[PDB]
Order: sequence, then C-alpha cells, then structure tokens
Amino acid sequence: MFIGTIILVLSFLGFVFNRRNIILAFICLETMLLGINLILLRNSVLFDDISGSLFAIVIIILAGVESAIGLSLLVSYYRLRGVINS
Amino acid sequence: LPLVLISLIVLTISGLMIYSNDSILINKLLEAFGNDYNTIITQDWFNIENTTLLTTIGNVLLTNNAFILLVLAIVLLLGIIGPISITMKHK
Amino acid sequence: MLILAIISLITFVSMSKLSDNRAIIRLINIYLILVLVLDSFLYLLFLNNQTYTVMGELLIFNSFTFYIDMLIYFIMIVISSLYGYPKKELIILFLINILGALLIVHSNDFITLFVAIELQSYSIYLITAIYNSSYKASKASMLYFFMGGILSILIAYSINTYYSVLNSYTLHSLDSLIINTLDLNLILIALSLGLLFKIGIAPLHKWLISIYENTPILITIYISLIPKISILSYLVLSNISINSLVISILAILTLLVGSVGGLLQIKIKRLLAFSGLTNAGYMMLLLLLNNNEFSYLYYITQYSISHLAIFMIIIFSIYYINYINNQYNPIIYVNQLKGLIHDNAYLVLSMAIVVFSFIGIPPLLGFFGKLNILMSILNNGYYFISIVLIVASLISALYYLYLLNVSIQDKNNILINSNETVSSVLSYILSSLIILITFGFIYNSLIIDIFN
Amino acid sequence: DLLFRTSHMVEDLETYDEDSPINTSDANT
Amino acid sequence: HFHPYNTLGLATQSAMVGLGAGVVAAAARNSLATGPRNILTTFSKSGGVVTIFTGASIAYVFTYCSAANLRERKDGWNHMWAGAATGAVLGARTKLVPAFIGWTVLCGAACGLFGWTGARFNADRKASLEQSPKGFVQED
Amino acid sequence: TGGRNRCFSEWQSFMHCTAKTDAKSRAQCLPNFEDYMECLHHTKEKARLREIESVLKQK
Amino acid sequence: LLSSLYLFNRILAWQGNVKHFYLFASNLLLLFIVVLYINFNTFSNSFQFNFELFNSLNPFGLSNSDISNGLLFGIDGLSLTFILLTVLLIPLTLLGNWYNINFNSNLYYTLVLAIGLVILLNFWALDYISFYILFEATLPLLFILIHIYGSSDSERASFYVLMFTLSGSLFMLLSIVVISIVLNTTNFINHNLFVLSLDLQTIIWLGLFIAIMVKTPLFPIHVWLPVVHSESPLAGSMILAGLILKLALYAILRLLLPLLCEAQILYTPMIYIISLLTIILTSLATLRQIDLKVIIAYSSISHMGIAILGVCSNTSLGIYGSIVLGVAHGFVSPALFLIVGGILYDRYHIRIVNYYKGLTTYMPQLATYIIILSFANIGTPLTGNFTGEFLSLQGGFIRNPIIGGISCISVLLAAIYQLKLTNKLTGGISSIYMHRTNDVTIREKFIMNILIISTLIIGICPQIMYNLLYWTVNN
Amino acid sequence: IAHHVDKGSLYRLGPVGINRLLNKASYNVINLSSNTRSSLSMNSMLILITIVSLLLLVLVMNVNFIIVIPVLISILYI
Amino acid sequence: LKPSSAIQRGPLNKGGWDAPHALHNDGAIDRYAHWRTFYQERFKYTRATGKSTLIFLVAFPALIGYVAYQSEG
Repeated sequence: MFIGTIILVLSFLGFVFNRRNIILAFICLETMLLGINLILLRNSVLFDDISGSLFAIVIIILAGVESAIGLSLLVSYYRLRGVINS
Repeated sequence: LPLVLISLIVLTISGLMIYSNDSILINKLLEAFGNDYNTIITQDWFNIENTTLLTTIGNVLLTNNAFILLVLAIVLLLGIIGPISITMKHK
Repeated sequence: MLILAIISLITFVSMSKLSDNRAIIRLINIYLILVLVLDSFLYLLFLNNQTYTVMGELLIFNSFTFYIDMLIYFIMIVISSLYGYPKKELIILFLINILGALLIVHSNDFITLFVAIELQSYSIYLITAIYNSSYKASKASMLYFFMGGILSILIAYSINTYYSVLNSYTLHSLDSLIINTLDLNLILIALSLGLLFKIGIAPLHKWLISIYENTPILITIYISLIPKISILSYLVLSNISINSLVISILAILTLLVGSVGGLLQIKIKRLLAFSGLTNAGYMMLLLLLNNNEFSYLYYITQYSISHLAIFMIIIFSIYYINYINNQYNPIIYVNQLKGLIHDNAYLVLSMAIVVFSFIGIPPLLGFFGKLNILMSILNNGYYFISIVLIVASLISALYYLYLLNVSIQDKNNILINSNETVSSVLSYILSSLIILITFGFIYNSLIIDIFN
Repeated sequence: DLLFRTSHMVEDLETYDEDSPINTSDANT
Repeated sequence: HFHPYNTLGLATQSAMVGLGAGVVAAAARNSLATGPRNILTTFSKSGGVVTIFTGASIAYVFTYCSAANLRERKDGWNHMWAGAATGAVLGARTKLVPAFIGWTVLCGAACGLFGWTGARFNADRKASLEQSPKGFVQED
Repeated sequence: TGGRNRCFSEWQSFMHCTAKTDAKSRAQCLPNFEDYMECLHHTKEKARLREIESVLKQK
Repeated sequence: LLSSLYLFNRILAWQGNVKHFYLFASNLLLLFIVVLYINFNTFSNSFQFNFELFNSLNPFGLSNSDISNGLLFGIDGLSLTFILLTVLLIPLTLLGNWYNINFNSNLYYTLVLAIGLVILLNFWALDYISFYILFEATLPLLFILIHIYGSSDSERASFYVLMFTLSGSLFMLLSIVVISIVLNTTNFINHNLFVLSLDLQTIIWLGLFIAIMVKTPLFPIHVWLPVVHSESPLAGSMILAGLILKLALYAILRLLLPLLCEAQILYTPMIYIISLLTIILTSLATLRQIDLKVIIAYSSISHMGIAILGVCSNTSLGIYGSIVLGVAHGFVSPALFLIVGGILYDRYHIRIVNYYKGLTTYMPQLATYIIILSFANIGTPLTGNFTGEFLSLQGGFIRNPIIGGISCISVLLAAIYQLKLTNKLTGGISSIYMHRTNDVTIREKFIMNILIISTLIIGICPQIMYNLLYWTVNN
Repeated sequence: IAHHVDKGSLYRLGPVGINRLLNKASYNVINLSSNTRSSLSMNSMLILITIVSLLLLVLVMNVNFIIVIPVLISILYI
Repeated sequence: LKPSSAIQRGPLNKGGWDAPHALHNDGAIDRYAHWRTFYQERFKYTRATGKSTLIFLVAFPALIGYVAYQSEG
C-alpha cells in the first residue's frame, strides 16, 4: 500500500503546487482516482474475492464520467466554441 | 514550493502510517514500513473450487448488489445528457 | 416513483419544440400528486421506527429518512414552481440530482453512498453551467468541479482505508465496536470531513462563496439547500463519532466564529450565502451527539423553509429597483433595495418575519429550532459550545438585521402605477405563513415524532 | 462602512475579495 | 489529589510545538501576495508571525504550570489567570497603545476563562448533580 | 456483499457471538473479534515471527 | 358563542371605510380595560393561580381540555397588579399620541396595540417556555417602531435593542434550556418544589441573572436604555411601553423564588453591589448630559435599581415596596416622558437643554404639571412613589445594613436629576424660542392628569391583590 | 468623569462595531491574493493547509491537550 | 441592454401642515450637542485610566464591604 499512497500523495500535492497549466491539475486529479485503486485492489487481493473490487469496478466506471463531465465543462471555461473576446 | 511541500510530504507519510492497524503509538508508524520484513505469505491448495472464474464473481456480486448497477446506469445517463445540455446550444 | 418520472420526461423533452416552460408544470404537478398519494406510507412507517432495508445496502429509516425525502419533494415543488410563472432544458437533471440526494439519505452502505454523492456532485457541476453564456458561471462551475473532485477522492480514500482495516463496508457492522481501534476513529473523522465539503467549514471556507455569487439567483437557491440538507442528513442518520474527540468541534468553532466574522458584505448573495453556511454550521453541532435526531429533523425544515422564503422574497424584489445587474443575476447589492417599504410593504413584512426567523426571536422559529439545538447540546454537556453558539447567533443577527435596516429606510422616488405579477404568490405566502404560525402546531409534531 | 455602484467600467480591479467590476456590461460574439 | 507539573517539562515541549507550528503554518502563509521568493525572504515576510506562535506557548503554559504551583489543585480559574499573559505577547504584536494591550490582555483572559475542555463526555444525562442518596428523584 | 473469502471463517464465530446480545455484554465477542482481526492482518502472528527471528539473529 | 368576535372582525373589516383605523384601535383597548376590570373581581384569596387557559392545545389547536397538558398554560395569578398596571396605560399611550401621528402610515397604532397585548400575555404567562415566547416577541415590533418613526440616527438607535435585550435574552435561553432538561417540565406556577442541589443551582442563577441584568439595567450595560430613550419615536410608545417593557422585575419576582430557595451564596455579594453602584454612578451620570430625555431615562434606571435591591431582600416589606415601585414608577415616569415628548418635543422638535430653558412665562400650567411630577420622581413625601423606595430601602437595610447605609443617598441623587433640571427649565428668559403655543392640548391635559391622579391615589397603599410573601422568603 | 467612564462602557460596545469591523477586513483579506482570477490555487493550497494543520493538531491533541495556543493563534487572524 | 420595466414610479411626500418651527438653530450649540451625543472618540487617555480604575475601585471597595459583612451580630 506504499504503491498507491505514494502516487496519491504526489498527485495531491501536484494538484496543490500547480501554478502552470490547468489541465495538468485536471489530470493529477484524475490520477488520484487510480492512485486510490492500487490501494483498493491490493487490499482486496490480500483479503479475498469480490468485496472491494466491486467498488473498484464502480470507481472505474464512474471515473470515466468524471473525466467526461470535466472535459465537457472545461470546454465552457470561456465563451463557447469561439468568438471575439478581449 | 519547498517551504510547504516538504512538510506536506512528511504529513502525508504520517497519513500512510495512520493507515496502520491498531497501535495507539508511533510504533504502528514504523510497523507498516517493516511489513515485508518478517513475513512472506503462504499460499494453499485447491479445496473444492468447482468452476473457473475470475471476473465472473464480479458479475455475481453485481447481481447481488444490482441496485448500484442500476444507479450507475443513471450516472452514465447523466454523463451523456450533461454534455448535450451544456455544449450543444439548441436553437 | 422518481425514476419513472425521469425516464418519462427525458423522453418528453426529446421531441419537444423547445417551448420548455410547460414541462416544469408537468413535473411540478407530478411531484405534487406523488407526494399527495405517497404520504400513505406514513402509517406503515413506524411502530417503533422499524427500519426496512433494500438488499442489504440501502436503508429506509421510516421516521427520519421518510421525512427527509418529503422535504426534498417539498422544496423541489417550490423550485419547480419558481421556474414557472428564463429557462433552458434542465429539469431532467434536477430530478436526477434529487435521485442522488435521496440515495444518500437512504444509503446504508458506502458503495451506494459513493455512487450517489458523486452522481449528486456531477449534477451540481452540470447545473452550475447550464447558463453557459456567462463569465460568472464559467468560472464558478470549474472551481466547483475541481474542488468537488478533491473532496470526492477524500471520500473514497476515507472509505478505502475503512475497507483496509475491516473487510466489510457497512456501518451496520460497526455495531458499537467498543474496543475502538484508533484508526477506525481517524478514518471516521476523515470521512466526516470529506462529506463536509458542502458546508464549507472554515478551512474549506471561501471557495463555495464565489460560486454562490457567480451563479444566477434561480440556481443558487437550489444548491444552497439540496446538498446542505443531504450530506448532513446522512451524517446525522448514522452518528459516526459520538462526540468530536476534539476534531470537529474545532472545525465548527472556527466556522461559527470565522464565518460570522465575515460580517461586512455588500453583496446580497455573499450575505445570505454566509447565512446558509452558518445555519448549516449550526446543525453540525448535533452531529456531535448520539441518539439525537429530533432537533436535527426539526431544524432542517424550520431552517430550509425560511431559506427558500428569503430567496423567494428577494426574487420578488427585482421589480422595484430602478437598476439591474447582469442578464443572469439581477440584484446583487444590498443597497439596490433601499426604499422597499414604500413599495408593497406586505413583502417587507414577510422579509421581516423570515429574517427575524434567522435571528431566532421566540414565537415563530428560533425558540423551536435553536431551543431544540440547545437542549440537544446541554443534554450532552458541551458547555463551552453553547456560549459560542450564542455569540454566533448574536453576530449572525447583526448582518441579518442589516437586510431589514437597509430594507425600510426611505425611498427616493417610487410609489405606485403598475400591472400585476402573481399566482406564485401563494407559494411565498405559504412559506411565510408556515414560518409565523408554527407556534400553533408546535406540540402536535412533538407527539408525532415521539411516536416515530 | 458603505459603498455603492451604478456605473462599472475599466474592470478587473485586483485589490478586492470581490469588487464592483461585474461580468456583463457588454458581451461579444 | 493533584500533581504539580514539570514546568520545564511542559515548557520546552510546548516551545518546540510552537516553533513547529511557526514552521508548518507561519511559513505556509507565503501564498498571500506576489512577492515571490522562496526561502531566504519567506522569513522576511514571516518574521512577524513566527514567535507569535512560539511565544504563545511560552506565555501560556509556563504561566499555567506556575499558577498550578501557586494556586494549586488544578482548577479552571488558572486558565483565566493564565491566558492574560498570552495577551502580553499579543501586546508585543501591537506596541501602539498600552491601553489597547491591557485591553487585549483582559479580553484574552476572559476568552481563556472558558475554553477548558471542549467536547466533554461521560455525562450521559448531563448537568444534574445528585444529593446524598435518599431515593433521589430530581436528578438523573 | 461478502464473496467466498479467505477470512469468511471468522464471521460466523463473531456473528454467533452477536447472535445473542453480548455486544451489550461488550466483552464476550472480544476474543472472537480479535481473532477476526488476526485473520485480517496477522499482527500477533507477525510479532511472533519477529521474536523468533530475533532469537535466530542471536545464534 | 364562538364567532361572536369574528363577526366583530367583520365589523373591523368594514370599519376601514373611515380610513383612520385609529378610533377602533382606541375603543378596543378601552373595552380591554373593562375586560380586565371584571377579571379583577375574581382573585379573592387562597393564593393559587386563579384563572387558567392552555392556548397551545396539546390535543387541539385552540382550546384547553386534556389530561396530558403539553401546552403553554397562559393564566393569571398574583401578577394581576401589573396587569392592573397595564390596561390603564395602554390607551393612555395612544391618546397621548393621538395628534402627532406623523402620517407615514397608520400601522404605528397597530404596532403599539400589538406589544400592548403581548406584554399582557407576558404577565399572563406561567411557564419558562411560555414566559420566554412572550418576553422577546415584543422586540421585532420594538425594532420596527424604532427604525421607522424615529427622529435621530435610527440605524444607531434600533440596533442597540436587538444587540442587548436580545443578548441577555438568549443567555436566559441557557437557563431555560437547563431547567427544562433537568425538570422536563416548566410549570412555574405549579413547581415551587425541586431537589435542585447547589453548584448546579448556581449557574442557572447566573444564566437568569445576567439576563435580568440586561433587562432592568445595571452598570454592566446600562447604555442599552438611554439611547433607546434618546431617539424615542412617536410620543405614545416612544418610551412608555418600552418603559413598561423593563418591568422584567416581574421576571425576577415570578422566577427566582420557586427554584432558587438556595441562592444566598450569590445574593448579597453580587446583587447589592451591582445595584448600589448603579444608584451611585448611573444616577450621578445626570449632571452634564444635555438631552432632555436621557436625564429621566437614567432616573428610570435609578428607580429600578432601588426596586431590585428591594426585591432581593428576603423580607415581605422589600417585596411589597418593589411591587409598588413597579406600579409607581410606571405611573410617574410615563407621565414625564409624555411631557417631554408629546407636548414639549412637538412644540420644538429639539431635545437639548442649553437653549431650551425658560418656561412658566408663556406656558403657565405646564410648569405646574412639571414641578409636582418631577417631585413625584424625586421621591415625594406622599405616594407618587415614596413608600416604594421607602420599603425597598427598608428591606435592603434589613438584609445588609452597610450597603443600605450608602443606598440612602439615592434620595440625594434623585434630587440631583430634577432639581438641576427644573430650575434651569423654568428660569424666566426663554430667549431662543419664539413663545410657541398652548401648553395643555386639552387631551394631553387628560393624559398627564390621569397618570398624576393615578400616582397620587396610591396614598392608601392598596395591597389587596398581593399576599406579598406568598412565595418569596427563607428561614 | 462618571460620564466619561460610561463612555468607556461604549468602548465595550463601539469596538463590537469596530473590532468586528477590523475582523471583517482581516477575514476577507486572507485567501484573497488574486480572488477574481486564479482562485483555484488559493483554495487548493488552503485545503492542503487544512489537512496538514488538522492532522498535526490531532497529533498535538493526543500528546498534551493543555497546549491550546494552536487555536488561539488562529484567532489572531480574525 | 434591457432593464427597469414600465411601472411608473412617482415622487413620495411625507405630509403635514407647515410647521412655523418657532425656534432658531444655534449652529454652535447644535455642534456642542452633536459632539456630546457621540463617543466614538474616547481614546483611553491617561486621565481615562484614573477614571476606569476609579470605577473598578468603587466596585471593589463596596464588594469588600459587602461580602465580608453579610451578617451583623
């Protein structure tokens, strides 16, 4: 569980110290959701069959919709598709 | 950067230490870092495993916990209706 | 019967001519009839508040949660009437936001909880930027999205550590485990602080507030109230940490001081945003309890009706300003509505009683919200937190009365020549009349929840 | 104290938590 | 009864707690402006928030254990007479008006009068002392 | 929601302790509970192994 | 039957033909005077709460018939004297303000009539829940009455109310919560019986005590009062109802007997010093102050400070002197404030003293209603007040002789108010005013004269409605 | 001079409308560097400081609860 | 640009017969009164220390007279 906490913490304080490039912050926040699954999957492997790995397939299916709403909302961080502005 | 990130890396290392089992001390903080040292797990042999299955059991649990599947149907529904009604801009 | 309503009216918004001001009348009347013919579950609700569980992971607590979803239906009917009578095609995701909120008020186990808090949060991210021809909403939605993502992985990391210490998931399996391994306590306060993103506890403070001022007023009524009740109703339904073991009390101390020290504000939206923040901070104090939910269940309704009311009153006060702000947001300054008592002063009376609500003068609300709050506190023994709650009430009352004192000074030049704008007036009159006549039936509920 | 606004132009004043520089005085497309 | 405290034993540990708080927080407050530079000049911005933390413990808990040695037996009335000395370091925060530092001393004392222990427990039905037992009723 | 576990064998002798209400006897399940815990994490197993390898280290 | 007054509510609905809505609002209180006077023909003896009404209706919405009486229980007792203080003052406000309505609106009368009924229900309350739900319901009406209709900076004036008398109030909420969670009952008329042991009988005393410290002011805050008195809006209840609103000495007498049978640990080392140095300091604050209403506001603070040391005396003389100050000051001081507001503010619109001096030379009988009334505030050899502060000094000297031995300088400092005031009010030049108008408005004469006769007619002390030491003593 | 003292009692109320009116500007000046643009970075560093300060104060709690300056220094801001 | 709909706003009038206001102003005396009725400016000077300590001391002397003489025998 070193393997998941370290990638989670580095994604987290990458999301803190991110004074460049909004999308690197956005993908660090993405990689949090796979830093957490390396914790979850190895806890399930150290335990058993499907108890936590059900939550793992849930968080994968939902992390998809996370990135989908995040893109389709980042498109509207401005005007829409493109016009005159400043 | 360094003036907060060094302290934050230390505090989050202590958080990974706080994931340890039950000791109300700093002994558990050192215990998880030595978790590989005293131990190598022992596998076993097949006592009555009839049918072969790896992610089949995931769908068996997805049948037992069917309601979260029918609700993440709704979250995928939201994942398609939202980007319509936030970017299409109907006329 | 919400899923059937959603799948019906997503098909109904499909193949629609983009009239899109009638479908909300159908959703309003549908939720009205659903409440009117689904209140019959209250007889089968409680002999001794007997819980009922869907498939092991979802819980129906017939005294608490069966009131919470009724409040959700009620305030949704009010919002749906507020959009009737400037809009885009959105009530589908209003209803699915409701579906997520009701799942987290019914969620026994963390898989359902996490799915539903994230469904709910995605709904908030979307509703923030449906009005996409803004520069306010464009910034606010992305800010809400990124921090909801952080707080989402904080949720999931709390519960993943919870799974790492115990191979179960249910809090039904916590079952007064009194050996109380210390990481169970730390996991649980981490899950508490994770769910407490929405209240904007004073270190997590400022970020919600710019979002509330950067949404249109027809939206910031909806998301200063839905997750405010939702995540806390989960948090009181299961009492995670019996006391604070000083972690949460510090959070509410710096909240209820350090958000009421946010006194001087000229923007209206900021002002009642801090109001809805600190009155949400109130009900965090009986998250610090055990076996106490009556004060919480009463304080939600006997806050949220009035929160809805003051937003509806400053909706009605757009008509009287002789200036407006941006296309999406009309009335952001306090000093816009100066001489309102020389306009239709009956709504000034309503605004008066719903702000005297929030300060808690006795005979309408505060002697029945804050009295139950304080008896729940002093039942436990949190003697210091009582007097800091009192200080919070006084200093909150100061910027509350700021609204009434700017409301009724003197008008420059406006009295009367107009047409009418009504038939939603019975909604605001219903909320104001239920605010200042609850002292009549303040004992019937005391018996009814004693039998549930 | 007290402040008020009825005319907002030359926007983006930095030194404020939230200033009187609004978001839609005029738009562009 | 009670036990008198190790005044140095609390004192040096509290001073290290205050200095660690001055490192982890009073140097974290460097996000606030656009004067950038990282390490050598952070404490140019932040010399006036360090020892506001570290001096606070040396003011407070030193006074607290000394009061426990003077008016003994561990009463809450130590705290009101403790935290006033904390106001003295608050007085060193603002050397403008000594009337205002006496003001902040007495108000910090009244603040310290109450914060003895938040989230008290083991009071199942609280706030009912009981008299000597003669089949008592008016408590719980 | 508990698949065929490598630690299922300590639910029953924990849950049959909480079949009767001895979780309000508050200690009758603690041997059962911490045996469930040693099925979970093998803590005292691991301390026992650390002890015997320390004895190995001094030969 | 039931709807015999809802038909009269139809009379009120059609009565807005004549658009004043004022004469009906006076005749309503005029009928309320008789509706209290017939009620005064009942409380004979036996010293229990005579009438009864539940009015929160545990098994109804408006009735009183149950066996599990989870309701408000609004009823009468030996409080009734204050009720007989009240209903002869409630029209007397409105008639005192009948002319200078200041036509922004008529609803001013509805506000004054509203709090006039609300503090009647305060006197008709019994329970801690019931007394609290009326003890601050006045305050929104007070706030609207200060905010509009005030003269000075109303944003400065009105907020001091809902700062302070809400502050002490929701401190009283702590004590009400604690005694409602110990007893799980609050029927203060029916519970002079508790095994409440001390050291948790003590902090509830503190929680009640700083509340009534705010209401009847003491030297921690007493600036609450005189700026409400400074910007005093619209003569009738500019002061007079907010002057009877500080008859929360009914709280210190109705409460603080029935479950403070052991509070002598904090009786003498707290109340007497905090009373005595108000009667010294706050009464001494009227020398240089120049507003004409502030100098009698401080006199009101002084009279109530005398009265509460009478209250805390454990002697029946002290209690009875306190109650008769509660009626006596509520007679004399509303008359003085009606003088300075109704016929001396309206003549001049100015409340300072420095260019205000000089009367008796164009307003003759105004000064004759000044000097005897200011003597009735002075202490007055006959009963305007006298036997009030007399018996209060008696009880205060009995319980503790030294602080009474300083507290008898109250009569000196009472003289310091008016006898500095009056001679530099009636000094015959009047060279900055323009010889304004008639003094008595022939109805202002009635409103001053009714309170003057009501003060003076308490000579034979009528104690019939008060078995005085019914429940306030100790062995 | 008794009146002059009675205005020192307003100096127990004037500052309630003045020291709170310094507390408001002190509370609104913190985390308000950019505050119109770039508001993500303020809040992200802020919640880092949240989890660091809160976990560190849990560590301060369960060693010596008498050390109650870490909240009192936080009240030095507002 | 669309704002401020067609509700015709008149001019309001607080109404009375004209007061002859049979006085004068005395602007310096109004200045003195307005200086009296405001005490923002109480800067806690060196005389104010003697004042506030005199109030607290007159409290303390009456206290030590009272609580040590609760009973006269």
